[PDB]
Amino acid sequence: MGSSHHHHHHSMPDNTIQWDKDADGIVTLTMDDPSGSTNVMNEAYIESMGKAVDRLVAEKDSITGVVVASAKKTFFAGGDVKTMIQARPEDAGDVFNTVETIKRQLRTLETLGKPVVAAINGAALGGGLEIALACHHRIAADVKGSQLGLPEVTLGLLPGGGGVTRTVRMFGIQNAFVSVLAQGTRFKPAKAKEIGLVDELVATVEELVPAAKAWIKEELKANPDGAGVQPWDKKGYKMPGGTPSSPGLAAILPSFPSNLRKQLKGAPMPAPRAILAAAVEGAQVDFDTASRIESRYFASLVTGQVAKNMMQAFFFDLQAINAGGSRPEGIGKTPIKRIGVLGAGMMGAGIAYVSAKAGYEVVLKDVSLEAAAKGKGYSEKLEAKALERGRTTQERSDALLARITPTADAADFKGVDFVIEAVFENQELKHKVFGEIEDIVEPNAILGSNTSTLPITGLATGVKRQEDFIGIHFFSPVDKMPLVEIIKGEKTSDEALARVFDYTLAIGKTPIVVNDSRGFFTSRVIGTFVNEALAMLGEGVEPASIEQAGSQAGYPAPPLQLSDELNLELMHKIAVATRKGVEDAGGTYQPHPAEAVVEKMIELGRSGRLKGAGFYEYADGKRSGLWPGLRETFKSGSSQPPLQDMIDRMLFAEALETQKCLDEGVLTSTADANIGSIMGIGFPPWTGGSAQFIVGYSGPAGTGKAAFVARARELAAAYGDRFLPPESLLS
Amino acid sequence: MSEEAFIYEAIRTPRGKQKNGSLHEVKPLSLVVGLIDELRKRHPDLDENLISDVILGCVSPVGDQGGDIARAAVLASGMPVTSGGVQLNRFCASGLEAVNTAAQKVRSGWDDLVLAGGVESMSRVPMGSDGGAMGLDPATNYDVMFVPQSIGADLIATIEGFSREDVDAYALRSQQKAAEAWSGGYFAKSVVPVRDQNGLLILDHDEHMRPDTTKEGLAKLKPAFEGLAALGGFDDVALQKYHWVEKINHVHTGGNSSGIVDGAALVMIGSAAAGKLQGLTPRARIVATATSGADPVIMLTGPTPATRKVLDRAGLTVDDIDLFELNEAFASVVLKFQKDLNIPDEKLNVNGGAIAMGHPLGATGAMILGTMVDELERRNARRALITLCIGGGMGVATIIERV
Amino acid sequence: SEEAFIYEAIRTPRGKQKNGSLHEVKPLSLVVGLIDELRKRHPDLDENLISDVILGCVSPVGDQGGDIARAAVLASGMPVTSGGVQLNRFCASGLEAVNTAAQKVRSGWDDLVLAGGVESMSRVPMGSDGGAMGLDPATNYDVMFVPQSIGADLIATIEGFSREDVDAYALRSQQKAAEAWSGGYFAKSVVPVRDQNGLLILDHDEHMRPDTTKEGLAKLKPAFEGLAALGGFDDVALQKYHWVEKINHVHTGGNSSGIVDGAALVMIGSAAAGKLQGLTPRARIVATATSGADPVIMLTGPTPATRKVLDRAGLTVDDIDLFELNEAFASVVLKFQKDLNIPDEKLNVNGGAIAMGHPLGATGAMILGTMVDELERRNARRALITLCIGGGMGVATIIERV
Ligand SMILES: CC(C)(COP(=O)(O)OP(=O)(O)OC[C@H]1O[C@@H](n2cnc3c(N)ncnc32)[C@H](O)[C@@H]1OP(=O)(O)O)[C@@H](O)C(=O)NCCC(=O)NCCS
Ligand SMILES: Nc1ncnc2c1ncn2[C@@H]1O[C@H](COP(=O)(O)OP(=O)(O)O)[C@@H](O)[C@H]1O
Repeated sequence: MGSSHHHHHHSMPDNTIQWDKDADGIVTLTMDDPSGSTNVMNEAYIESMGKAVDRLVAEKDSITGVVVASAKKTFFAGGDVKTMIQARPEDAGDVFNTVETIKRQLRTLETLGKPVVAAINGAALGGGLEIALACHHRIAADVKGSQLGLPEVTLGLLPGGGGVTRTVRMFGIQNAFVSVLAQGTRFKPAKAKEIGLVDELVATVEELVPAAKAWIKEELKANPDGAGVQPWDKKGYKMPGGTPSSPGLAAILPSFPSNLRKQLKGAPMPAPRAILAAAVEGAQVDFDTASRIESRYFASLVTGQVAKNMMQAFFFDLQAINAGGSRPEGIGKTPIKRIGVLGAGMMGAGIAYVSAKAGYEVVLKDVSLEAAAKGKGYSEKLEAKALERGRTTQERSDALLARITPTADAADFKGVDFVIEAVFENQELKHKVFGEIEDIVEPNAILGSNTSTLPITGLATGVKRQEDFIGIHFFSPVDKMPLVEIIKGEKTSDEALARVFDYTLAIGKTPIVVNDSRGFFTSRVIGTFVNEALAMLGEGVEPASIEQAGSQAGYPAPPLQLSDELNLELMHKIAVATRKGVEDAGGTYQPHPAEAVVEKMIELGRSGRLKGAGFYEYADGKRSGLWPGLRETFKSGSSQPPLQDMIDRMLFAEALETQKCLDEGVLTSTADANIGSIMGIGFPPWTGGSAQFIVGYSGPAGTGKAAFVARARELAAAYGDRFLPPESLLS
Repeated sequence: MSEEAFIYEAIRTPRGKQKNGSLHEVKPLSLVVGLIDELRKRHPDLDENLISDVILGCVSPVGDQGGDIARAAVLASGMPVTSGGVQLNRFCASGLEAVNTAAQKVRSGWDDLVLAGGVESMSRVPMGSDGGAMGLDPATNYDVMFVPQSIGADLIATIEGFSREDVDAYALRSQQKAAEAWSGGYFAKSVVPVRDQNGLLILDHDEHMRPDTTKEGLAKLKPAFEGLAALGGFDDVALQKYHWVEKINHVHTGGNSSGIVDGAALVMIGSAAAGKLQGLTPRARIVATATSGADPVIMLTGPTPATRKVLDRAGLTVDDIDLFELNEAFASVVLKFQKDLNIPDEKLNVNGGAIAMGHPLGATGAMILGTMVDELERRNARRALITLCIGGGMGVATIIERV
Repeated sequence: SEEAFIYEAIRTPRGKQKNGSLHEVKPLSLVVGLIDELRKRHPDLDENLISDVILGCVSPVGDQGGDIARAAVLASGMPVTSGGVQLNRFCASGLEAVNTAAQKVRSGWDDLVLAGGVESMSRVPMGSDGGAMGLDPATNYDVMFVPQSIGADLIATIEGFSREDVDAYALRSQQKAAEAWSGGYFAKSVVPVRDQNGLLILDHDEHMRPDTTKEGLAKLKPAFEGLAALGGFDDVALQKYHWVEKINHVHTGGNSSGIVDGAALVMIGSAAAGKLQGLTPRARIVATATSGADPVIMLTGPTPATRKVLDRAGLTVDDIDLFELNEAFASVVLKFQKDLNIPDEKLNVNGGAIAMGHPLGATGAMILGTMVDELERRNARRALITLCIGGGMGVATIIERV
């Protein structure tokens, strides 16, 4: 019951830890869960470690030291997400108890009076690294793929197995938060050693346990009084950077929550502020008290909705995509020898960069050599910055740029087995451009288009082999944007799908697979977002408020700023297209209230950044404040709706539009909807995606699909019938 | 509401500057004891056993200023052991709050004679030395949307449309009226020179004053870059609430903000019977007091609702008030207040303010109250209103009438 | 003129110093907890009518610095017009808060006021705030500074209170506190503390040792070897009390107030203010007094403060049903009782700070609220609440059941 290492104290799971005691009294605990390829903090770990730690205490008179090891390819994968996602508010008590039990075990380990060395053979992430932090020394095998870090914030959680408490005692508040906790960054073993998260490195996994045992042997001989005692467990302990009561830190401490608020832009992500609160509060008290505080903040997040959203998207949905859920079934591999890129604008240039960086030969063709060269210059500028930041060697940078060959001659697409076209949004131009190339390239070459709206089926008719024609949709700026939206046209074969899917993984990006449709998934949905913002401007809402609503919603960039980056002339002809579609079928088009605003800005010669003037003023290649004339033009200030109403209009427009895309079979999985919306069009991470938003909405109305529908109907009553939920959400 | 409350004496020390200040060598307790001994000098026959409390404002009651400095003063000055001693903190208004609380204790009929006022040695005990949750506690700091004082002041300027020249014009005007008040002998009877254990002069004037300030000199100054403001985030935090505002105009400098200074003030407050029994002449009557407030983010909007509330309870209007006294924490605060209530210039901070003379946090309230008592007497005017902007968005206002 | 009425008086349970339940809880959270309880009891209360929040706090530094009262107002989402002021009158701060609130109400310039205190002694130990009386040599010499436990022992010596006498009072405090708890006396007024998830942190007065015996109390060692008394202070005291040859050190951990964490809140207003919020008055503040005595003996301030408040109200000891004096030290209570001839069965009838602890800035409000309850339970008319104070101060209040 009390102070027990076990979950239960009244009247069973499998054993996951192997016990080995040397002739020298060194105990090796080898973690090997026989129910997965990975070691997680499940009920079996908890009982298994409970038993082992009891045995450690019982046999203390013959144990000289401990080594914590793993028998898997990875060290420890962290908390059990399958259990954590299920935790409701009434489960706060159980969650609190679980995490307190886990830490009670680690605390015994840490305060055993003997050295404990973590032998890190592979990935130690979250709960995994927390086990290692409970040890007095960390040795990691400098192996391929090995990562170390505390990424629980990326799942809307916190390091509740001691991570916060221990990194704060190790590095102090500021460094622990900035370097480790706030962003939950994964580190390579060498980087992990650099920041003090790991103590020393070995070349191979086989060296670990011997080196660990060697360290214990030496530590007991060289440091008998302080062996197995963490720095914070000594009388003279002083926290790096000081405690909150210390003058130096006290002077800057008030600015931590403001700096975070600034970074988060006022978005409703609870996890980072919980981490900060736990860090500071922990630092104010003794270790054990600090640890218990950590548990309360953890239970707070786990039983909240955002953690559920983020866990769903960034664990379950992402895993589903990475395992080939949208990839066709029995299709083999086809390695790509030579990529050909049509167009040297920001898109083509970016595509040529990410392909070259992945290791492919790239032929970059434009209409002139001068053009193709400036396209390559885009990659040169990225390498200049990468060399200055010291993130690459000169030799490897030279090879990257040497893989890119700028040309104006169509004959230089000889031997090309993978075409990515990135020319102007125009069907006949795209037909012509492919025409000039389809016979010069390899007979089995993929013919890929980076179109934003135009249906792939239509573009395909411009080629001989339509089976190999496919949409390969990138996002600006290509070097930063992680999504590729792959679009299946009617004639597109399953093999073509797979081949592009593979390419997407090969360049280190995330693929979604979409069925052909005007505006596809991403462009169509982002449209509804910026259209809502423009409508508010026309209704008379202050532009400053509109931008604030966008940022406080959680978008990476505010919507008028975004509206400048997408051209206003592209938005115009997207609307012209949709109008023509309806009007040709003999119907009547209902223009979005935003269209009048787009047309108004075009008429004023303020069509966006590319033309030097949009909603913002642009001087010398820099954006510089909103255009003052905006207020007189739209009578800004005459409409003053709740900020939350503005936020909700933007988020709801996209969420609703996403459901339509699911209804029409444009998307085939919610996983694709969520990750595609997050990585493609910057839909706020806290929502877990445009689809997850529907089922995980929280507000005044409550939580869930029902509460979403209520709020949707509330918005429709106030702002227009476009917020009425489609029949597929009702009863 | 029974017993009327009267001001019999209101004195203060000169204000010592923050850097190479004359008062840096003087313990805050000594600043208070000095003023107690002045009262003793002025009424050598006062029976001190009638004094039931000493109430002192102090914003940083730590170190030299901790352990109930009021009781320290009572005991260290040899006052009767029956004479109380209580420290209080309502940030910038603490000094007026002491006086107000003192007056309220007299009105209840349970106290007869009270010393009230405040003390702050900002050169020895800097602002923020005491810590506090809404600043130093992340969960609270997030939930209260904490922002430093200067940022609020700049936001005010931005919203109301006060320019850098506007705020500096007020700054210049404060220096001029302070210098004129000193020249005219307005402060002769009430500023008590500070002296050592040997009677040697330490300071006899408000040394923060810059009487030769010019338009051009002020224009050359840099916007506030010391303390909390220099650190990141606060603009953005402010604009997240005030989302219709695109950019904060940073107009406030060290020449148009109040000065960091050392000082103390003492007011003697009692009932009519209390004054009569001791041969004390009433100088003013406390007509009404009010505590109100506004948004904590913009922070310094508190004086307007506080003033409206005290005017209302006393059954008075702006027209009935001969002198308005508002603490000069930041220029824009005064202009905003003047704009809200249409206060005529000739009535506002007529002897200059904290920009010229300094703002010793806990004592300022009592200092500017005493300033108004002297001016009412000097001008032969009837009513003064005294008010302060407060951290956390609070406001306090008091009305006095000359007797 | 205006009368001051008590409408609500609540407190937290008290958390002990060593391995205490409240050690993990910020003092601000303690106050916010109680504000949410008042809101729960009166969901339809117009909070715009609350003009001030007055909190006693003896160590206003760190977690307790920066006008904790204003912090409570804002953090609890109370109206921005609701004030917030911290005060410090040492041990009596909690009662001084209630008194000041009553006086503001009577003055006519405040309508409805929240008053109380908070002290988290396990997070902010006493003496944390510094102070001249102790830390400045010139004024330390002047006032003849002496830790209060020495004054407590000096009283015992002068009055001829023996170690057994002092321990006998302690036992009775423990017994009376246990009976109050198990009698359900504190059910309505003690508000359990809970975390951000609703989980229970503390629901009872941890410091209590209800199984205390006279034999166990006799085993304890004098506090004269504890923390506060280093060296010199006996000789300083005896320099003033020159006819006393030797101080008999009788006080121990068992017969002195417990060092604890806690908070208390009281709602005070005019009849008119209560009427339009639909609140029922529980008691009326009859009178208040500040007085004092010698700062060296330090702890005899309750007597003249009590005499003064009785005189003000036009009452005598015979008119008072219940006397409540903070149990800082057993001898202080025995001295008070002797001086005013207070009958036993009227004095600290639900136990005190020896059993339940003395969270400095909150205690005055806690024992005030304790009396409001006993008056209502016993159906009695009058209670007198008083506390001894550092520096030789005394504060007393008389309340009347309405
Ligand atoms: C540890 C990791 C790098 C290993 O990658 P890998 O070698 O490719 O192995 P996989 O990702 O295919 O995982 C294999 C299995 O382990 C499971 N698993 C991995 N980490 C898990 C966790 N934290 N909780 C629950 N299950 C987990 C997967 O669900 C999968 O189960 P299944 O195949 O039975 O469905 C990877 O699983 C990972 O990143 N996990 C998440 C780590 C994390 O961020 N958690 C800590 C913060 S909460
Ligand atoms: N020029 C202005 N002056 C004063 N207030 C303004 C101005 N422009 C907008 N506002 C404020 O915008 C607010 C509407 O949004 P807000 O209430 O902040 O959103 P929410 O209801 O989500 O908190 C109004 O309360 C109004 O005070």
